[PDB]
Amino acid sequence: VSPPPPIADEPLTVNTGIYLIECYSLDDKAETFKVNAFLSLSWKDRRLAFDPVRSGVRVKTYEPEAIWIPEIRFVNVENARDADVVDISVSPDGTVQYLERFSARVLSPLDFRRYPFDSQTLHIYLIVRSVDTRNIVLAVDLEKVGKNDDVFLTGWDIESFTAVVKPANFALEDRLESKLDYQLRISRQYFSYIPNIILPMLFILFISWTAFWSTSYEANVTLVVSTLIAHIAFNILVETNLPKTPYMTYTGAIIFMIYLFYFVAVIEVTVQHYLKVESQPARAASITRASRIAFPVVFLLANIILAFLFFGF
Amino acid sequence: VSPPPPIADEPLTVNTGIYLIECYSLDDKAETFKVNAFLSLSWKDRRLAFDPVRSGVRVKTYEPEAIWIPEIRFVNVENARDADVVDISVSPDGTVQYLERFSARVLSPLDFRRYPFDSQTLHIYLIVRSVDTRNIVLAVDLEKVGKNDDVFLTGWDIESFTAVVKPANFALEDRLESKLDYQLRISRQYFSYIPNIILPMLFILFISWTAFWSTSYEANVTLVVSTLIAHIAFNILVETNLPKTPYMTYTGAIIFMIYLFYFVAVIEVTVQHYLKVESQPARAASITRASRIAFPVVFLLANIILAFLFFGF
Amino acid sequence: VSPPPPIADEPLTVNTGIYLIECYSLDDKAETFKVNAFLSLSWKDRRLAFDPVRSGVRVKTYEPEAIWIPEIRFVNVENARDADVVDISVSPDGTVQYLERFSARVLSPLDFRRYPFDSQTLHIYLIVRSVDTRNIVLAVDLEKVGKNDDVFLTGWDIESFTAVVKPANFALEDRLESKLDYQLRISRQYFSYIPNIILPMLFILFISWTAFWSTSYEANVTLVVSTLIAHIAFNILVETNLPKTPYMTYTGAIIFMIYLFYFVAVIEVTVQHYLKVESQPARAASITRASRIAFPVVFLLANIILAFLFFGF
Amino acid sequence: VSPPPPIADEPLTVNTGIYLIECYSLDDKAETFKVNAFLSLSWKDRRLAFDPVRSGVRVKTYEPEAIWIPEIRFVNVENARDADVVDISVSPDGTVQYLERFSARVLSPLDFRRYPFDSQTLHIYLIVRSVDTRNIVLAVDLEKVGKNDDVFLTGWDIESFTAVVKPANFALEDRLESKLDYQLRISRQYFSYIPNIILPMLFILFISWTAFWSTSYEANVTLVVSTLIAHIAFNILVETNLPKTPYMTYTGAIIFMIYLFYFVAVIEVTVQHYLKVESQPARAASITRASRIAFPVVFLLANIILAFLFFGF
Amino acid sequence: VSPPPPIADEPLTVNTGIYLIECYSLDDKAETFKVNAFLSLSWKDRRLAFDPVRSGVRVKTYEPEAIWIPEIRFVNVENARDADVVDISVSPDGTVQYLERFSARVLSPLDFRRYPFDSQTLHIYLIVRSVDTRNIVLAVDLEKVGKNDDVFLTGWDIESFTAVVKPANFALEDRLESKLDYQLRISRQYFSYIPNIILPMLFILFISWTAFWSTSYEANVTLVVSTLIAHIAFNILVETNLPKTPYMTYTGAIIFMIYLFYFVAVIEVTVQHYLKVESQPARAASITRASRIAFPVVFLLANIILAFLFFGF
Repeated sequence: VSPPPPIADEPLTVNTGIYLIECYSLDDKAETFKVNAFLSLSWKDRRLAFDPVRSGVRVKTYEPEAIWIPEIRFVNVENARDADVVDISVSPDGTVQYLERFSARVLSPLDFRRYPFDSQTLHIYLIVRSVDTRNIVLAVDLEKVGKNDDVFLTGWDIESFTAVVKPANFALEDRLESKLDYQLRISRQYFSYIPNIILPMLFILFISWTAFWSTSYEANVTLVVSTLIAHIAFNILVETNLPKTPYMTYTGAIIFMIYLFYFVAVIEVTVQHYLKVESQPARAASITRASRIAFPVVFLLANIILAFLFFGF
Repeated sequence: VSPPPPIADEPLTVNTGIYLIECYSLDDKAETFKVNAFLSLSWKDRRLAFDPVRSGVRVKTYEPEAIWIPEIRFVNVENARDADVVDISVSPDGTVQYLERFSARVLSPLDFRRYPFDSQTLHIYLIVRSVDTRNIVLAVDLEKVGKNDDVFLTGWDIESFTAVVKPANFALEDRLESKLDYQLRISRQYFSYIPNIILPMLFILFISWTAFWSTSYEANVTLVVSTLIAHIAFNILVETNLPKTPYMTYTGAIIFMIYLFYFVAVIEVTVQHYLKVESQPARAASITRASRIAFPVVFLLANIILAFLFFGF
Repeated sequence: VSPPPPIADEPLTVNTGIYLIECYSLDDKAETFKVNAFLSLSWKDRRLAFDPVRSGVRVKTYEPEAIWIPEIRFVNVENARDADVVDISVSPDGTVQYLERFSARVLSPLDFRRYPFDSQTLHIYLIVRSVDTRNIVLAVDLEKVGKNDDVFLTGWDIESFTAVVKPANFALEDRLESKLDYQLRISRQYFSYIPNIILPMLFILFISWTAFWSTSYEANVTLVVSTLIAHIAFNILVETNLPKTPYMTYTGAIIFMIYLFYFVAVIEVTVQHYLKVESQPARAASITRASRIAFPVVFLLANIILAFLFFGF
Repeated sequence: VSPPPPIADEPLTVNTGIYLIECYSLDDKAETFKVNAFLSLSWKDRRLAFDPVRSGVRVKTYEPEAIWIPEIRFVNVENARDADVVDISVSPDGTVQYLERFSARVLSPLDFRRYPFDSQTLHIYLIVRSVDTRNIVLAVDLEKVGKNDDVFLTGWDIESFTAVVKPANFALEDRLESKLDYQLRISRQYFSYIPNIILPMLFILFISWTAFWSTSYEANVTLVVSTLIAHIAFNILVETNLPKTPYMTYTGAIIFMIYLFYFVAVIEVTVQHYLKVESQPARAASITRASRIAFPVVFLLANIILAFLFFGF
Repeated sequence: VSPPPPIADEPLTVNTGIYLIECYSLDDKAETFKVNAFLSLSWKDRRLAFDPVRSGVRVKTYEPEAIWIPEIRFVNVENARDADVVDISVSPDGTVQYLERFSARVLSPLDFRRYPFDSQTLHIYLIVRSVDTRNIVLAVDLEKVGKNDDVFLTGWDIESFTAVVKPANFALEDRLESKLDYQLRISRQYFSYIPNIILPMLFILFISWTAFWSTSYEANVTLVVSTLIAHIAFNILVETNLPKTPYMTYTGAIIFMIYLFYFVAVIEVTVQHYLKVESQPARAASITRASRIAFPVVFLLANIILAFLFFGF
């Protein structure tokens, strides 16, 4: 139970990789998801006398966990990973293929700035426990990293898992911490939201806009205010799906725009009624005719501007 | 505590089966349910010297857990199953009937594509721990698999449990993993939903449709918009029972159809009022008479089309 | 730590009883409640040499838990009961009075078919661990079963605890399992629900019924539809108290009846307006006068029929 | 590890007291709160040879937990208290001052019968573990009981903690159980509820009452029914703060009174409209003038009666 | 495992400091947040013979946890901190640099008196375990206290962590307890709340205020009451973001002011209608013209007064 002696006086290259098995239950509210995968490391200790016999009659040698194993810890996870050791084998004067089955509650933030069509990346970092004087450096093994076993999570389509970048950070000016980064690139399927969150609100707004084709003040007032109440009720209904973040959101500005449009519609209706009362029917009709075309065009232009602001640039 | 020597050089056939005892609390939101059942395996080790005495005076021999027992693990469950060993007996040069009482929080997905009348299947897979060189293959024992002990869960009617299929999958190109599949086929009782989720919404829509039999613009506007608000409030009320999935749902399209019908009704009322104002009473009456028959017929045809789309084909 | 030898070759009669101490927190949604009580068994082993000295100078002998104690397990509970041994004493060639203080989360179903005035029964079953060949049969000791220590739970009034029935069931055609049943008969106090769930809804319906004493179509429409919206809002407000079950409920049919009455009222108002427009004032007045008396009488008759259906028969 | 011999043949007086340190998070819904305090017992064993040396050179003697310590258990708490032993010292032929730091989730019921201005008392009972034949009786030590260390909990003002009563109860006719009662007397601060739960509802009711100063039937109907809907919505809004109990509540009857007032207002408006239609303007005006004064006076009288009923008597 | 002998007869100065690493998930409702940081103490024991060899060939000496380590406990946290020892080294006749990686659920109250623009301070206290007679006094080490490693939490901007004050409190008149205070000064970003909680309510109120520019009593009543209902619905919608405290809140008085304004608007509309009915059109017009200017000016003045009350003074 000791690190191999530094005869070469060089850090041991503990190559590692993760083969995803089954991931599910991505909770947006808690920013948590489950991960089940393989952990395959290939740390080599030839000078530790870990059976470097060089005997062909005893190839594929098997050893228990009595020898020291480089401990790997996940910074993201808040609980200890349930480890299940599978294979502990070393070749004659070769490397050790030590595999494990693990499940953990890995933590990762989310970016709800493009909520209907967002493209978050899922992060997993791991660290090594540097003990004694033998430096331990983590490398990337491209052979045993991937997810090609038909894994799926509802609402998303996986596209990449082999980012395998190594952003060696710093902490209290420490010597070295590799902190291998495993990026799980995912995208959201948006077809279930168009007829659920967007179209019902647009229909309510369009129902509101019909007040310009009438001349009854009571009917216009009832239409507009009851439509506003219906919009508030729908916003209450779809509160769970909508995200609540302390920053601006693309889906969080359309609602404010809708409120502004309701206020402007109320002001326009009141102005029309006042002008009609003050005996200016020609001016009232001109204002109504102008508004009929001004409202939807302004709405479309503002939506285009907001899309170009949040997306694109 | 060693696997039996492979004198025959063949994998040991560990026959197994599950006798359901009590299952309850199927939570649709978390896709979890409780299972209490028997686990009866019949693994045979004649060459392991596990009392193959062939003595009639000592039949029905009893042994403790000192001998090795093939460990069986459930991939679905997220926690260790509470095991209660009952019988450990071997016949002279026979097999071992090792029974257990277990309770676990087995996980399984659900398909909310036909929510009022869905027919989900409940999955349970188990795996064996291949140790040393003696291959372990899992088989199906039809004698001790079933649920015929008057087990019930509220809202469902069980119909089948003996699917006992063996879909041997692959993981990292491993040698063999039987992964026996235990399918619990269930169906939902829908009579408690017709007078709770469907009829109250249809009644609200029918109340909305009565606006075509009136000529008061203010009354029509109040009727339609307040009916829309009532529909939104009812949707809020029945949110818990309705499922929220990232895919299309049969019960998730009727609501969108209802919103579309409300929008079309508002447009029709506005058109009628505008035509009446513009001194076209004959055209207004013709439009109203046409709409009176066009609305329910179109609704019925669209419902039939949606039913033929989601169900049937 | 061995069962007493079957010198008489008869099963040992382990008499037992439960003296309730403090029960509280009956959660209807989770169908769970806390129970704190005494467990007093009187299993006798005279031939086990468990101090059958027959010495008057050493009466009321005290022994530790070194001797075997018949393990008692509760099938209902999902967790191990926190056991606190109090007295372990045997009389000379007598029985052992082994008492314990236990608290457990015992599970039991509920019948929400008469929710305002329901009379559920609370079930507790226990089983014995049959070991070796000495058969163990559970009996009922009427001396130490009861709750006469001023125990109360909010909202209910206890009436019986000494049902002490023994419904010996079967499981995989086993030899014997006594499975003593302890029925806790309780009833619900309904005076806090009449002015909270029933009267506010009846008042809303009565407010709706006043539309028949008016001739303004706009006023009638506003009254009826806004009353329907208020009823929906109240149903949302009292959702937590109301039960959600996959079967028919007495309180679950009155709501459907109320929706039907709202729909019929809307139809009647529309018919009256149409007849008045079509120049049939006498027929409109006759219809209104008939409806004024027909509505409450039909409502009362339907309520009586529903009461006779759910209750009584 | 044995109780002191009863040379005097008298029960040992284990004086005890609790010095509150920090209490917080009183959850009304779960009836739970956190308590951190000191536990100082002064049980004396002179005849147990627990260092009764009577040597002045070794005063303030220190001993470890090797000697037996009378176990103290809290019936209210559902979990074991995290104990932190601080001082274990005995004077020469004196007593033992054994102090501890403990934190527990102590349970206690609440009385929501005067919710805005309630004065609940917070209960803590403790019991002793009577072992062997040496009787253990719990007493009260007024020296080390109190809370004078500037402890506060939000929304309440503590007024008393030294009730230190000893209601020795009975359980299965046991010999003796002191069951010391520690009453924490608290009161609620009500100034944050007057402008949050009471005044907004009174304002809504007053808005409703303005219908008597108008003659438009449609306006009166809209006013009253929309005000009722607003009241229901506010009740939904303040549901969390309001308590839900299976008994009558002072704040639970004002709401029913408000519903009754809404119903009576609707009836009065309908009666006025019917009388005006039936050509009785003088009677309609007289009824309106009478109601204008009858409504607020009756409301005030009923509120006074309800206050005198729930409070006072 | 003994404290160093007090040869100097002076308390040992155990200097300590916390270097923040990663803090996140500040839950306002539960007043909890996660903290991951370094714990670096520099307690010195030269007279304890903890390798005071004064040998230059063995500088940077390494020792295991066999020697006693001063236990540090956090009063705020409700759970034991997960400790990970990193470095245990002593210089020849020097001090011990004992570092640890810890994560804990530290508790701290919040002041929701300026909720949109609040400036809470986050508190962390630690205590030492005084054992034997060697007094232990906690000091502050400014070298290893800070957060300069690019740590961020959503919605807040950290500004200070090195308060490192030492408010030595008292408990039962104890000798000494340093109770070092670590203040984490944070501020809230308010730009995400202006277009989400404030502007939508101001727009609703402004929509309400348009009733003064009309003469239709029915239209005015519908406008005002439906606007009030919409305001209640919005308050329900934004309930989660708003804080619920038993004391007055800046955001908790604006709502009451809005309710008062709605009530006054209803009263004004009723007064105008009554005066118009009683044939006083000049007085009605004068009242309307006065109110048009009186309402917004009074609202602005009251808002300024409330701001000067809660903020500033």
